[PDB]
Amino acid sequence: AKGEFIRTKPHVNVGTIGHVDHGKTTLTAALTFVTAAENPNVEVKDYGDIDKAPEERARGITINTAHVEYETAKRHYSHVDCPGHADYIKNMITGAAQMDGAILVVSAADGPMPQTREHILLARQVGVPYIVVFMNKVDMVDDPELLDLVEMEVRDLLNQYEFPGDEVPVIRGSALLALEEMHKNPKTKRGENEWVDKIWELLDAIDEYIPTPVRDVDKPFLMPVEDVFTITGRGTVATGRIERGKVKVGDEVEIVGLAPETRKTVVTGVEMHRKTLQEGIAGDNVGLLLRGVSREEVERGQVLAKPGSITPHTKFEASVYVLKKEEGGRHTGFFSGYRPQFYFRTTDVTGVVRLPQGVEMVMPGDNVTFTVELIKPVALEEGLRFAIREGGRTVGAGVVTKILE
Ligand SMILES: Nc1nc2c(ncn2[C@@H]2O[C@H](COP(=O)(O)OP(=O)(O)NP(=O)(O)O)[C@@H](O)[C@H]2O)c(=O)[nH]1
Ligand SMILES: [Mg+2]
Repeated sequence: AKGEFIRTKPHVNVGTIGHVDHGKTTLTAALTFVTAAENPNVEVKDYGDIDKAPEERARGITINTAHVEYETAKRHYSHVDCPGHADYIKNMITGAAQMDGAILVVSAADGPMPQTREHILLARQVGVPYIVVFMNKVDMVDDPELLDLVEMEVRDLLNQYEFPGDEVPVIRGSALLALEEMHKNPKTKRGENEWVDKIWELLDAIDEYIPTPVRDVDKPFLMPVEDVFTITGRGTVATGRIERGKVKVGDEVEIVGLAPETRKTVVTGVEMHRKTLQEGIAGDNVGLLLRGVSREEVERGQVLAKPGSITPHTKFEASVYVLKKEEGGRHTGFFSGYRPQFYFRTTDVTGVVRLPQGVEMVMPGDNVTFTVELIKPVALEEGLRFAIREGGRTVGAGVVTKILE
């Protein structure tokens, strides 16, 4: 259960990306406190409410994406907070697959590090169109000469990957000190404190720089599944962001990828954050109670679709850019028969690279068209971006060009 969800404002999905320990979770937490001084309808989430898992506590990092909710005077936001650690890139990718825009967090003390670059590249391949930058940990850097160096480094870095690097907002602040003040005074408002106010600059930048997306409520329901868990009284919940269409309680949906046959079943509840909806609309980040299906039967990577709207595919043609050694790519070329991982939206699957009659070997830097045959069926579509990863690095970026099987 919970209270019922009211549609006051337009809804935008944002989230935090950036290298490990630079301050994504501290900012996410500072965002819920800051806005809750202006709106009573924001539940505040503290640092330890976000990295709450026993593993996260054990490693002292974020491992799981967390979703939190805040809103400004202008819109409603779901916010996804991803991991920075390299071990956990596939979690950053499924969290970025749900973003309409990202907040890249870079630490002023350190500047751009290897997962600042990798996160920019992956967020693009997974459909993130806009990026706002939060330069964090400015309380640690007195030399304002450094601040301008990092700011420019980050702009060059974004320009490299086809973002508007020169126009992007770059807000400078300290998330930890804005968070401490909101603790000392929970009602702190705009104007009172310099640090809280840079969190307000960031929120102003989100509101105005990241536009409310054109969503298709008139095309058939497609929802990429991000997570499944069981609510112990209710049943099995598949969570994700609704790419397009609508769900109502009572609708049937097929569970489409990663298995032999698809499955139909009935939607039995829709929830956004704590609250109930009777209907879920393109753009919503929802929980979807599924009837008569255990959490061992729906999984991350499948999509829920209006029945008969989509057919999973196995074999496609693609145009691929293979990263150079200097972007974190692999060092030596690869051959026909190469078996990396492929990432489309929230799904990841093994594929075999099949080079054309007359291409012996692909090298770092090569743009190239090969065929890939995946070891499981997956909802694909032409022009769908994807990423290739193997051995713990991103080795490629590509677009699906023609579905063959
Ligand atoms: N000096 C200082 N420390 C900060 C600031 N913001 C965050 N930190 C500190 O930096 C450490 C990491 O913050 P954290 O939010 O957990 O980083 P992360 O980017 O979320 N983590 P991961 O990549 O594992 O997700 C914490 O000890 C936090 O207190 C800041 O403005 N100044
Ligand atoms: Mg974190």
